[PDB]
Amino acid sequence: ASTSDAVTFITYVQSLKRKIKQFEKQVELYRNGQRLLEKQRFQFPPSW
Amino acid sequence: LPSGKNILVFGEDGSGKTTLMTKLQGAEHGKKGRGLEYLYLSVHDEDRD
Repeated sequence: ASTSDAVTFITYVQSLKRKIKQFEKQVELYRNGQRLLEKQRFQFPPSW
Repeated sequence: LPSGKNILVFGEDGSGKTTLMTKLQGAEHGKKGRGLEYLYLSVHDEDRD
């Protein structure tokens, strides 16, 4: 409701928009890593 | 992938179901003898090699 709160929400939205590309890069990295760890049989750590 | 039994085509006679599953296995042979006849239904998955 407040102007400062609206500006904070807008800043959060802008940060999410800026980090959308980083999140897509992380998603691609996760997909490639899941494929590689599966293919090589590199078993995940039990606590991992 | 797991192992274990595969489709048992408890079908009819003369229809050449052996040929059908043969083409389904990449082969071409409907030459049935008598009784059962086991064919290795190959399955290659590139999801995890």
